[PDB]
Amino acid sequence: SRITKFFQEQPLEGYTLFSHRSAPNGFKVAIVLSELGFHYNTIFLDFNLGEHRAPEFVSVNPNARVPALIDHGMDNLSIWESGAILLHLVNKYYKETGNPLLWSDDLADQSQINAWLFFQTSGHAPMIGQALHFRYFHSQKIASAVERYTDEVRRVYGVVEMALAERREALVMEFDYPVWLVGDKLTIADLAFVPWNNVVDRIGINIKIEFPEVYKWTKHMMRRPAVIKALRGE
Amino acid sequence: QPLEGYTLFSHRSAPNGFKVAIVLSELGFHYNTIFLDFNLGEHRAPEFVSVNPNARVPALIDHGMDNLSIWESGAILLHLVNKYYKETGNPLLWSDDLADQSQINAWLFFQTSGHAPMIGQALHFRYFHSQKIASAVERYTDEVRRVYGVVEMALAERREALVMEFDYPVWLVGDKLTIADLAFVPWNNVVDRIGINIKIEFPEVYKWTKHMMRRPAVIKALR
Ligand SMILES: CCCCCCSC[C@H](NC(=O)CC[C@H]([NH3+])C(=O)O)C(=O)NCC(=O)O
Ligand SMILES: N[C@@H](CCC(=O)N[C@@H](CS)C(=O)NCC(=O)O)C(=O)O
Repeated sequence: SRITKFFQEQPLEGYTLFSHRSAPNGFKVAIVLSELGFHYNTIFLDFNLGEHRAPEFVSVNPNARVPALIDHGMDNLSIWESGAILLHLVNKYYKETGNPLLWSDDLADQSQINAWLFFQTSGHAPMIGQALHFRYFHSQKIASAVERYTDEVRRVYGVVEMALAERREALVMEFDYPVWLVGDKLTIADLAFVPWNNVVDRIGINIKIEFPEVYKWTKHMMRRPAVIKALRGE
Repeated sequence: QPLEGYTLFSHRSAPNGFKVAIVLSELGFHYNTIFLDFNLGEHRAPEFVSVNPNARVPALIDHGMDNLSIWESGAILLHLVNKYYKETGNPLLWSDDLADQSQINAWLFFQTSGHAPMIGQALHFRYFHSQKIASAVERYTDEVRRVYGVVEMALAERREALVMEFDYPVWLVGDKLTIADLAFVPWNNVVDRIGINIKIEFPEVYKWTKHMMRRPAVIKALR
């Protein structure tokens, strides 16, 4: 059944990405796969058709959510949770080339990158998701719930904004030059937010004017080829 | 600030904080805990924000590494196991196998982003929101139960494989206790606050938690 069929005709090389057209978390992985130069195909599951129920899938991700990545080169190794997939990809790239692209070979920087990465996947993403749920998909309207989560999303961007502003000032103590969260270079730490930054408007957040720094940062990332490519569907 | 050891910034009721205490004492690392009084706003003090930009606990200062600061319980555990392993050559609560590390990371991210937050939201609507709203409560309590189902199904599959090769301890990854299992511990003990009876609703999870709650380092940390 499309899914069962795929699992009977998998490739020996590359990666297969399970995602959704409205899954920022899914595009997050596509972005990273793109940036790292990994060849992949994407399967956009249809939950309404019950594809996530497909036992073959629940084997790839016991959670039955997207994204999930099968690393075909490593004996169809399976990885679920966008953050685990991210750490796996950069680790693999670094060990195959000696170049920590979007990562770092130094433990200290890695822990900072992980700090941000966990913060985005467990503090930014979930809060944005709850704001969308109550403002649009809940069985009834609860304004206090929508405000709670909407405020937290703002609070979180406050944190990022402040970190980007400081990284900026430091460079001044040597105006539109790219500034980043860790090691003054682009990392998965930065990339992990791009996808979500593009949907926060839907809960009333206007990055352009609410968070000057965040805006310039998300704009620098959004102009990246790999980022536009991934976002288009390549 | 010491030149050796670790300073753990937590809060007496933060399960994420004890998650760090547990891993820390389990790996034999020496540490002192600094319980923040959120009433005074010590988590928002500029002194503490320089450590955790998010202004929340847990936060950890690694004195041996020039007072390197780590925030986010997930990032902290990865740092501690990576550090313990680079020092001893023994992947305690971790793994030398990359495929297993990815799996350990999977569960870890799942717990920190799909378990702890949901449990936290159930608590909020059942006890702290400006108004009682059943649907909001049911939403998160159901999701917390859906998650325990995932864990349950995995421990059951793990026990099945064991039996081939019985209250023997089974684990999420590599048939050895890892930070993936310990991550759920602190929270496992509080789901009773939202109506989930682990013993009854999730048998395997129950045994799995007994084993962790019984461990020495765990007890020492849970104080
Ligand atoms: C921006 C839109 C609103 C929020 C949706 C988030 S993307 C799709 C969602 N996936 C996730 O939430 C993944 C979370 C997981 N913690 C990860 O980081 O991989 C899913 O599969 N769906 C859950 C389900 O179908 O039950
Ligand atoms: N870094 C942790 C954060 C855990 C967390 O949010 N802990 C709560 C304690 S229950 C906290 O700091 N609360 C302070 C507040 O809400 O102001 C994680 O996301 O894994």
